[PDB]
Amino acid sequence: LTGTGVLTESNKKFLPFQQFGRDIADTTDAVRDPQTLEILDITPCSFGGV
Amino acid sequence: YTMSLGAENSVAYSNNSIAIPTNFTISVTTEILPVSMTKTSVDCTMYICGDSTECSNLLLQYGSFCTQLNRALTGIAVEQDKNTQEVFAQVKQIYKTPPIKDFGGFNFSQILPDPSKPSKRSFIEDLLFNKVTKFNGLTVLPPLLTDEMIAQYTSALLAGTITSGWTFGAGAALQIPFAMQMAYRFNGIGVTQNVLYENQKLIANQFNSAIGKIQDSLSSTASALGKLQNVVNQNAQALNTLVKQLSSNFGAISSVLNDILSRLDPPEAEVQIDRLITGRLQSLQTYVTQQLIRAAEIRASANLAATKMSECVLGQSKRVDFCGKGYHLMSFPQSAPHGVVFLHVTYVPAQEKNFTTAPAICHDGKAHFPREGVFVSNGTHWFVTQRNFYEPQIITTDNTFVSGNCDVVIGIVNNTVYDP
Amino acid sequence: SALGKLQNVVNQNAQALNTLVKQLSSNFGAISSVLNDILSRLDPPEAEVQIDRLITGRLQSLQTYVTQQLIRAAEIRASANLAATKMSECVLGQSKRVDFCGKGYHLMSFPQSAPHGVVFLHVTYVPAQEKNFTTAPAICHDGKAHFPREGVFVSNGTHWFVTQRNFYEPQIITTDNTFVSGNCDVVIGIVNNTVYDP
Amino acid sequence: TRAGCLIGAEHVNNSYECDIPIGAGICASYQTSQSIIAYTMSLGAENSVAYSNNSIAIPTNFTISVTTEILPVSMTKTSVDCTMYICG
Ligand SMILES: *[C@@H]1O[C@H](CO)[C@@H](O[C@@H]2O[C@H](CO)[C@@H](O)[C@H](O)[C@H]2NC(C)=O)[C@H](O)[C@H]1NC(C)=O
Ligand SMILES: *[C@@H]1O[C@H](CO)[C@@H](O[C@@H]2O[C@H](CO)[C@@H](O)[C@H](O)[C@H]2NC(C)=O)[C@H](O)[C@H]1NC(C)=O
Ligand SMILES: *[C@@H]1O[C@H](CO)[C@@H](O[C@@H]2O[C@H](CO)[C@@H](O)[C@H](O)[C@H]2NC(C)=O)[C@H](O)[C@H]1NC(C)=O
Ligand SMILES: *[C@@H]1O[C@H](CO)[C@@H](O[C@@H]2O[C@H](CO)[C@@H](O)[C@H](O)[C@H]2NC(C)=O)[C@H](O)[C@H]1NC(C)=O
Ligand SMILES: *[C@@H]1O[C@H](CO)[C@@H](O[C@@H]2O[C@H](CO)[C@@H](O)[C@H](O)[C@H]2NC(C)=O)[C@H](O)[C@H]1NC(C)=O
Ligand SMILES: *[C@@H]1O[C@H](CO)[C@@H](O[C@@H]2O[C@H](CO)[C@@H](O)[C@H](O)[C@H]2NC(C)=O)[C@H](O)[C@H]1NC(C)=O
Ligand SMILES: *[C@@H]1O[C@H](CO)[C@@H](O[C@@H]2O[C@H](CO)[C@@H](O)[C@H](O)[C@H]2NC(C)=O)[C@H](O)[C@H]1NC(C)=O
Ligand SMILES: *[C@@H]1O[C@H](CO)[C@@H](O)[C@H](O)[C@H]1NC(C)=O
Ligand SMILES: *[C@@H]1O[C@H](CO)[C@@H](O)[C@H](O)[C@H]1NC(C)=O
Ligand SMILES: *[C@@H]1O[C@H](CO)[C@@H](O)[C@H](O)[C@H]1NC(C)=O
Ligand SMILES: *[C@@H]1O[C@H](CO)[C@@H](O)[C@H](O)[C@H]1NC(C)=O
Ligand SMILES: *[C@@H]1O[C@H](CO)[C@@H](O)[C@H](O)[C@H]1NC(C)=O
Ligand SMILES: *[C@@H]1O[C@H](CO)[C@@H](O)[C@H](O)[C@H]1NC(C)=O
Repeated sequence: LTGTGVLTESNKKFLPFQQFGRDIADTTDAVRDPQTLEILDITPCSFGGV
Repeated sequence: YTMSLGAENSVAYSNNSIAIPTNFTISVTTEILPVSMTKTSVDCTMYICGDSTECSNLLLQYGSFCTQLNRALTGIAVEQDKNTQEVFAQVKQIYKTPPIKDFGGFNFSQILPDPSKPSKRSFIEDLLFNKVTKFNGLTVLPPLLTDEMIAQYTSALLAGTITSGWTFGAGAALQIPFAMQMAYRFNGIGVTQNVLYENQKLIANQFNSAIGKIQDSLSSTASALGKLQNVVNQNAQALNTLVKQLSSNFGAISSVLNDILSRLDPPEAEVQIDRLITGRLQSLQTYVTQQLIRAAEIRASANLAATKMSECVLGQSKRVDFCGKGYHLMSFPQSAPHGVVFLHVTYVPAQEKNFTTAPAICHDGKAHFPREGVFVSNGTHWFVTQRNFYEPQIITTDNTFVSGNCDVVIGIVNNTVYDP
Repeated sequence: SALGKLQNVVNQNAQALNTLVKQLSSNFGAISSVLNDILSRLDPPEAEVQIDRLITGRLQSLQTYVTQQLIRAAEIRASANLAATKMSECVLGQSKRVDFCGKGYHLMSFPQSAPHGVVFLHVTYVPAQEKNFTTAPAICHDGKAHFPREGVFVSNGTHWFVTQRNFYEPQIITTDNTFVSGNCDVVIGIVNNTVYDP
Repeated sequence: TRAGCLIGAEHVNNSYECDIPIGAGICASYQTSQSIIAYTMSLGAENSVAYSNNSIAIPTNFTISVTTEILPVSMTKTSVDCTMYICG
C-alpha cells in the first residue's frame, strides 16, 4: 500500500477483524499496522496555492 | 383526479353599474431569490495525476487542456463577487437610525438590527439564517464580503428608507417625518392623502399585525427557503459526483494510479494511464461546462435582484405585480445565505358596494365631466368620488369642467350643479 | 481605462482563437504533430492508427471552442437586449424608473457609437443645497382642516407657507393651494393658523 | 488572514476603500518609504441623519450632471471550417 502522508495515532474504532479504512473515494483513511496491532491514521500532506 | 384551475366566478356587468371599495387592507408579502453561489476551485494536475511525476510526464502532450479549466473557474469566482457587490453596494454612505424611534406608531423593531447580539443582525434575518443548512485538489475560496458587511449594508438601506424616503437615492438624504412620507406614498397611487391622516392608527395596527404574522409564517414552516436551498443542493451534488468519478477503471486494470505504477513495467504502464487520463479529462470537462451554465443563470438572477432593489426599495414603483400583488407602497431588504429577501408592503382594496354611474351631467345644455373621479348615485342623489375609495362629495363647478353640449354624449343624465 | 467592458470582449475572443491555433502543435500520443510527417514515413495500416489520435484530439478541441463560443454569445445577446431596452426607454422618452438611466432624476440621453458597442450620455437633475424647516401635516382654521393640494407646509420660524417638495419656493397659504376635509380634531400634529381668502 | 497567511505586507489599523481584494473583508494597497499594506476594507463613510417628527429639509438649488454608461452590443463575426482544420 504505497502513498505519502502523516501517520497520526487515532482511535478510529475497534476494528476487531478489519484492516483498511475507506472514504467516499478510493482513499485508505486508516490502516492497521502489520508488525504490531495498532490503528494508524493517514492524513495527506499540506496543499494550497500561491 | 383532474385538476381544477380555480373557483368559478361571473361578474355582474351592465352598462351603468360600478363597484367602489369602502375600505382597504395592508398586506406584507415576501420574495426570496438567490444572488450568488459558492466559489470553488479545482487543480487539474493534482486531480488527474496525483503527485505522480510519471503521470505528469503524460498529460503534457494534450497541450492546454489544464489552463482553460482554471481560467473558466477563476472567471466564475470573480463574477460572484461582482454579483454580490452590484446587488448590495447601492448606497454611498452608511446611515443609522436615531436612538429615539418616534415613527408615528409604526413598529420596526423586528427588522432593525439588535445591538445586544454579538452580530448586528435583526430577528427576521436570524430566523432566515437558522432556516437554511475535498482533499483531491478541490478547494473552496471564501467570499470577499463577510456577512457582517452585508448586514451593515442592509441596515444602512433600512435606515435611509425609514428616515429619508427616496431622497437618499437621488442626491443626499433629506429627513422627513414618516407620516408625511406615507402620505406621499398614498398620493402616488391615486388615493387622497387625507385618508392616511384620518386612518393612521388603523393603518399602523394593520402593519404591526402583518409584520408580526411574518414571523409565524417563517419560523414554523421551513418549505419557503427551497429556492435558496436547491442551489446548495445542486452544487453539493455536482461536487459529490465529481469526487465519486475517481473510483472508476475506465477500462484499465485498476482505478488507483499507485497500484498501476507499482505493479506494471514502465513501457506498458502508459497503456492503462492514458485511458485513466482520458476518463478523468472528460469528467472534468463535463463538470466545468455544467458549472458555467449554472453561473450563467445565477448572473441573470442577480441582475433581476439588483433591478428590483433599485426600483422597489429606493423608490415607489408603478409596474404592476413587479413588487407583489396589489398597489405597491414600500419594501424592506433582508439578507440571507447566498440570497436576499424582500418584504413588500402593498395596499389591497377591501369591502365594496354597488352604485349607479353616468359619463356626464346636463345642467343648462352643457356637459360637465369630472376633473378626477367618477360620478356615482346611491339611488336619489348624485355624488362625485375618487376611483379607489368611497368618499362622496357634492357636485360643484370646482369638481367638474364644462366641454360641449348634451346632444353628443351617450348616457348623459340630468341633475343640478351647485355654484359656490 | 473607461472602456474595459468593450476591451475584455476583444481580449477574450483573441485568446480563444489563439488557444485554438496553439492546439495544432500537440502530439496527442502519436509520433508527430504533422500529418505530412507521418504520411511520408509510415505505411497506411499504421498510418491510420497514428492518425486517429490526432483526429480525436482536434475534434475535442473544436467541440470545446464551439461550446465556449455559444455560452459567450448567449451572454452578449443578454447584454444587447438590455442595451436595446435602454435605447427604447431612456432616449425615445423619459423614464421614471429609479437608477435606470443614471443617478438622479432623468431628463434626456444621447447615444454614441463605439467599436462593438454603444455609449449613452445620461443628463440628470440633482438637488444641491438644503435647509432645515418645521413642517405640519395640516392646518386648522375654523374647525376645518386644510390639506395642501400638491405641496408641503413649511415654516421659517414665524410664518407658514406652502411649497413644492423638490424646490424651495414659498407661497402664501390660500384657498387655491389647499382643500378642506373634515374637522381638525382627528389629525395628529395639526397646527393653528389662518388661511387667506382671495 | 481568514483565507490564508500573507507574507510581505504589513498590517495597518486604519480602513480605506480598498484596491486589491483578498478575501474575508481584507484588502491590500500600495502606499507610503514605499510599502504594501493590508487592512480591513472600509465600506463607506459613517453618517447619521437628524430625524425628528416635525423637521423637513427642502433643497434650494440644483445642479445638472452628465453621466456615462458604456455597454457592448456585438462580438466578432468568426466562422471556422471543420474538414480543413482537422485534416487539411
Ligand atoms: C375597515 O376594516 C378594518 C379591518 O379590516 C376595520 O377595523 C376593525 O373594526 C372593528 C370594529 O367592528 C374592530 O373590532 C376591529 O378590531 C378593527 N380591526 C383593526 C385591525 O383595527 C374598520 O372598521 C373598517 N372600516 C370601516 C369604516 O368599517
Ligand atoms: C414593537 O414590537 C415588539 C415585539 O412585538 C415590542 O416588544 C415587546 O414589548 C412587550 C411590552 O408590551 C414585551 O412584553 C415583549 O417582551 C416585547 N418583545 C420583544 C421581542 O422585545 C415593542 O414594544 C413594540 N414597539 C412598541 C413601540 O410598542
Ligand atoms: C342617498 O344620499 C342622500 C344624501 O346623503 C341621502 O339623503 C339624506 O338621507 C339622510 C338619511 O340617511 C337624511 O338624514 C338627510 O337629511 C338626507 N339629505 C338630504 C339632503 O335630504 C339619501 O337618503 C340616500 N339614499 C338612500 C337610499 O340611502
Ligand atoms: C333632461 O332634461 C332635458 C331638458 O330639461 C330634457 O329635454 C327634453 O327633451 C324632450 C324630447 O324632445 C323635449 O320634448 C323637452 O321639451 C325637453 N325639455 C325641455 C325643458 O325643453 C331631457 O329629456 C331630460 N332627460 C332625462 C333623461 O331626464
Ligand atoms: C419668515 O418669512 C416671513 C415672510 O417673508 C418674514 O416676514 C418678513 O420679514 C421681512 C424681514 O426683512 C420684513 O421686511 C417683512 O415685512 C416681513 N413680512 C411680514 C408679512 O411680516 C419673516 O421675517 C421670516 N422669518 C425669518 C426668521 O426669516
Ligand atoms: C387652536 O385654537 C383652538 C381654539 O380656536 C384651541 O382650542 C382651545 O384649547 C384649550 C386647551 O384645551 C381650551 O381650553 C379651549 O377651550 C379651546 N378653544 C376652543 C374654542 O375650543 C387649540 O388648543 C389650539 N391649538 C393649539 C395647538 O394651540
Ligand atoms: C445655485 O448654484 C449655482 C451653481 O451650482 C450658482 O451659480 C454660481 O453662482 C456663483 C455665485 O457666487 C458664481 O460665482 C458661479 O459662477 C455660478 N455658477 C454658474 C455655473 O453660473 C447659483 O448662484 C446658485 N443659486 C443660488 C440662489 O444660490
Ligand atoms: C514479529 O513481530 C511480533 C509482533 O510483536 C513480535 O512479537 C515478534 O517478536 C517478532 N518476531 C521476530 C522474529 O522479529
Ligand atoms: C353587488 O351586486 C352583485 C350583483 O348584483 C352582488 O353579487 C353583490 O353581492 C353586490 N355587492 C354588495 C356589497 O351587495
Ligand atoms: C343600458 O342597457 C339597457 C339594457 O339592459 C338598455 O335598455 C339601455 O338603453 C342602456 N343604456 C345605456 C345608456 O347604454
Ligand atoms: C439641520 O439640523 C441638523 C441638526 O438639527 C444639522 O445636523 C444639519 O446640519 C442642519 N442642516 C442645515 C442645512 O443646516
Ligand atoms: C413630536 O415629538 C415630541 C417629543 O420630542 C412631542 O412632544 C411632540 O408632541 C411630537 N409632535 C408630533 C406632531 O408628533
Ligand atoms: C492595532 O491596535 C491594536 C489595539 O487596538 C494593537 O494591539 C495592534 O498592535 C495595532 N496594530 C499595529 C500594527 O500596531
